[PDB]
Amino acid sequence: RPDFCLEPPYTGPCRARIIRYFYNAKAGLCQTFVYGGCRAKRNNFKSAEDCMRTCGGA
Amino acid sequence: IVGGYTCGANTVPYQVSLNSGYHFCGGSLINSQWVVSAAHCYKSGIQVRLGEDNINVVEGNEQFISASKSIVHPSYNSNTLNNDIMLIKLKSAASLNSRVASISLPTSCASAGTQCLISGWGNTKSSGTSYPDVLKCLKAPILSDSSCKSAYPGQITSNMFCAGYLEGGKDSCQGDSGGPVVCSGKLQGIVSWGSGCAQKNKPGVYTKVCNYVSWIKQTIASN
Ligand SMILES: [Ca+2]
Repeated sequence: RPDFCLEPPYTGPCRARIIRYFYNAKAGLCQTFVYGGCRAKRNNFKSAEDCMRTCGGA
Repeated sequence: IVGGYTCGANTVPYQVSLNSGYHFCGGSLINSQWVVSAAHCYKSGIQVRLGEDNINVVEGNEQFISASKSIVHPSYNSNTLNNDIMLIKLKSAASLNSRVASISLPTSCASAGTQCLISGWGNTKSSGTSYPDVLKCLKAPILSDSSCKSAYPGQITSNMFCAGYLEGGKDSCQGDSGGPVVCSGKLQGIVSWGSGCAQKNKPGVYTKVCNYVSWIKQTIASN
């Protein structure tokens, strides 16, 4: 539902390569993206099920 | 002239892959049961992979050993990225040979100008995406603190160093974190962070390993 849920996926500065989830509102579903390890924003979920539950339908 | 090059198989024998289903970071073997990596690489459910080249095929030189413990530095700061260091204990000791070897801890810090080797299976495009199969290397000089702190004003601590080329084009990137910066045989840095990758005026930022040598030696000794 929310408004962080519309914000684009933030990799940030750290050089990890960690696959996370974000709410893609242009697709209408939760997608994967490369999270660099630090300073995550809120549209950053550790599973699709969480993502769908917080953001799903935004 | 492209920054990284294909190191060669098992030519960087102390490189590890940290895996949790896929390769998420690097790390350095500092003795047969310990790995040093980046605190921001801390996950549950790591398997460390040793003796890799191609992380996607089983070339025969591998030892895949799960970790029993992961110790993040007591003062790691998630925001400021300060003290971005973690130690990882293997379930069981690695069998150490020619393709699988450890890297000595510094006995002093490297000066600006010192040329180092940065290895890792991170993204090989500055802008773009391409994750290699085999290990890539990069030789990149240590940067002066003064220049480092001009590149990232108000953000560099005593525990950090910049390395690379103000020109950009040659850097380390996403996938690279935790992996070594070896200088003159000794382990000096840990791949940590940056603004993008391989940008002009934005060198990579590394954990200054020679700051922690005491902490590591001891922490190893009593765990
Ligand atoms: Ca392999």
